Amino acid sequence: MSGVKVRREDAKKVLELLKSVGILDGKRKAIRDEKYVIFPVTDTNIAKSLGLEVVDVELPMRPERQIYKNLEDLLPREIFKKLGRLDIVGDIAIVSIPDEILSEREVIVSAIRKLYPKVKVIARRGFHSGLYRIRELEVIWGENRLHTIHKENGVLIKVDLSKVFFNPRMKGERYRIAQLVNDGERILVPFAGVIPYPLVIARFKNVEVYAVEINEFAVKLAEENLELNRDRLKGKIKIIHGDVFEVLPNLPNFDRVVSPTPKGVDALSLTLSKAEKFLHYYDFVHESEIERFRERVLEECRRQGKECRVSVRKVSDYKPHVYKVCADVEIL
RNA sequence: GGGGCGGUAGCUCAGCCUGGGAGAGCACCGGACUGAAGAUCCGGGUGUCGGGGGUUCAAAUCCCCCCCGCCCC
Ligand SMILES: CSC[C@H]1O[C@@H](n2cnc3c(N)ncnc32)[C@H](O)[C@@H]1O
Repeated sequence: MSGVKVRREDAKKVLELLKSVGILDGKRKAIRDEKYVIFPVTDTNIAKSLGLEVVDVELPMRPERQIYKNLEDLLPREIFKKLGRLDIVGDIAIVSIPDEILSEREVIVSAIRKLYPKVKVIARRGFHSGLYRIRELEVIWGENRLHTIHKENGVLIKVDLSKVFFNPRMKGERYRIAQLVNDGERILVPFAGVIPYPLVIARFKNVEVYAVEINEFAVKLAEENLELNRDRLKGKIKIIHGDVFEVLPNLPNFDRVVSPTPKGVDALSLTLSKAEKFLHYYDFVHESEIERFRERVLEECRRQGKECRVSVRKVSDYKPHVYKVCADVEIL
């Protein structure tokens, strides 16, 4: 926290060089006079290193909203070490906190609010469980509500995390499959949830896509999503309500199939039966099993009488030594 | 044509009032971690601030023009 001096016709080069040294303090604004210009600096030693005229002076604090605050920066090392990563969905700020941190948590909510001032609700985060794959959350601050529209990849998505499942992080995957699609194709997505996958797909390609859901409330929300992104989508989507295993025999075949399988569930055979060109099957695999997992996929392809090449990518970290992964049936 | 707003990383966005650090979260990539975990830990910015001009020693920030998306005549 300090500073330096420079003639008005020279100030720029001083700024750029002092920025090369990184000594230029940024948490304070700089005073300008017709005579000279005065800049703040972090360490005066390196300032006399370059010999630039350096007078210790009082320069004004920058507005808070202009300073590069950070979650690490805004918290003590202990409470930061305890707290888990921050995930924002609409205006809901979701964060893992242990109890010991929960006692000292008001500092936490202060830090979150500082980092983002539009987050109207803040909730402690638990684990996924149950048929509907919902996540456990008990609000720590704000309006006692867990439903919002959430902008992602040019798409709007309403959610009530209390009654439905959604995870923003796999948007990358949701984008990645989207550009892998081709226009005019026919794709089926079981275990849709709301429609993050076929919405983000429909936005980017002109495609008919059918979705399957048991969670009736997730069907309600998906129905709501269809209007907003119906104005916004090139493609068209059909939402069928029911169990994947009844619907899949009773529905025709599709070019592509994308199965975000619930954990502990096997739908590889059933999905491979309906897909014509490619299938994307998501499962949870331990690192050693990945290759073996590929073998498994291949085995099913042989039973299906389908000659196809398969590859597998590590979609995300599920647990210690365990990743959520995806397989890409490429049928000939 | 007119005006009201928006165009910053891959997504969602701060920053602009009042000129001087390209940032946040997640994404993405590489590494690590044995019981439950749609996690967690370590490292990395991947950028034509829509474009051009003007002003100033200096523009993401102030001015004009052009392009593109929502809303009003
Ligand atoms: C990762 S989200 C998995 C989604 O699939 C839905 N789901 C789980 N099992 C089935 C099933 N048999 N049929 C249709 N949807 C399902 C759940 O409601 C959840 O939202």
